[PDB]
Formats: sequence, C-alpha cells, structure tokens
Amino acid sequence: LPDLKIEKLDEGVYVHTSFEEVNGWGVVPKHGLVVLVNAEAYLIDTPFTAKDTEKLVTWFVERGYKIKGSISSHFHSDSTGGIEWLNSRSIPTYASELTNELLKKDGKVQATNSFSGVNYWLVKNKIEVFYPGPGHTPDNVVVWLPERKILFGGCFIKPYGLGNLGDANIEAWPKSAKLLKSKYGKAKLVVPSHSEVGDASLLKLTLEQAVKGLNES
Ligand SMILES: O=C(O)c1cccc(N2CCC(O)CC2)c1C(=O)O
Ligand SMILES: [Zn+2]
Ligand SMILES: [Zn+2]
Repeated sequence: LPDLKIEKLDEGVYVHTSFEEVNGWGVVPKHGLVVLVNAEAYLIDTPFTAKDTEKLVTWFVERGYKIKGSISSHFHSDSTGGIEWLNSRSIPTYASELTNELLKKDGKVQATNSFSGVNYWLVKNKIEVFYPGPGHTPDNVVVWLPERKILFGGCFIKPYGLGNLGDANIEAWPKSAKLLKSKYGKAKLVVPSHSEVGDASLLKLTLEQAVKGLNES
C-alpha cells in the first residue's frame, strides 16, 4: 500500500490521500482535506484508518497547528475511519445526524457533535457544510470553502463513473446533483474523494453520470 500523501492544494488548504484495498475495487485512493485557520487545523474527512489519522494529525501538530476538529462527509469508513481515535484523543468530531445514525446502525463509533438541515457552518464564513440530498449515500454532504472557492464533494462527486452503489439512491442522485450544480457553479476547484481535483466542470459531469446511472437501472 502507498503511504499517506499530503499535498498543498492552495493557501491554507491541503489534500490528504490514504489508501486501502477494498474487495472488488483493488487499492482505493481516498482524498480529504486539511483546512488551516490561523494556527488551527480542520480535518475534512478522516483517512481510512486510525493509524493514518494519527499520522495526519501528527504532521500538522508537528508544524505547530492545533487540530480543532474533523468533519466526515458521509458514513462510509473512507470518511469516518479515524473518528474512534480522534474521540479517544478528545479532538472534537463532527458529522450529520443522518451520518451518526448510519454509523450507529452499522455498529461504528459516532462523531461527538452532530448537525442537521441543509446549510451548516463549521467555522462561520470559513467552512460551510451543505447537504444536497441522497446520492452516493443517503447522508452525503459537501464542504465549501468561501475564501478560496474550493468545494470538497466527497464521494458524491463522481465525474467518470458512479463507483460503489451499495448504499446509493440512484432515484434521488440526479435531483441532488442538480441542486449541487446550481449552488456551486462558481467553484474554482472541486475535490472528489476518488478522482483528481478538477474545476466546476466536475459538477456537470457528476450530473450526467447520475442521470446515466438512473437510465440504466
Ligand atoms: O465511493 C466510491 O465509489 C467508493 C469506491 C471504492 C471504495 C469505497 N468505499 C471505501 C470505504 C468502505 O467502507 C466502503 C467502500 C467507495 C465508497 O463507497 O465510498
Ligand atoms: Zn462511500
Ligand atoms: Zn468513498
């Protein structure tokens, strides 16, 4: 397995990339973010595992940053894998109410703090959370960074294929993807979980793939 990767994407914004072999998928890359505010750091999705979450946190703490919190974009373990270890270290963990419920049903440890509704501020005017409706999973949310115009789409952004449909709502995904295109068309950078960073076009491509996936069912 390739090592945890951490790259500067923009000023105060980093992409972390972790890797896990998944049956019927091979080695799966997973992108998340670290967002820097003053001398504080926010995890946008945890890596797959506690070890890599520890590795990631250590890298930033070692640079003089405090980890103020982590937000998980959906319940799957490529977003939540690290919640246990963070909780154990009293670092505040965030996820939607839906996400927390699905983690519970799945017999997984939940995030300490939750939220619900359409729009949520994790940090006022710096880190916004938006729930477009079901798609890749019932609970998938996106994270918007206003200053830099960066959107983390998580596993909802699927420009070339929908990927793992095990917990997908193919019926709702096109509608959800339309609402996401309307609101965030002004994004400079769009960060998918499982493919590379693109511009606002990735929103359109996601919509087409959702529509195409529905037609096929
Ligand atoms: O979103 C995907 O397309 C995807 C691809 C490969 C592995 C995945 N998961 C990794 C985490 C594991 O808990 C379930 C599958 C996913 C996903 O559904 O997020
Ligand atoms: Zn997923
Ligand atoms: Zn995923």
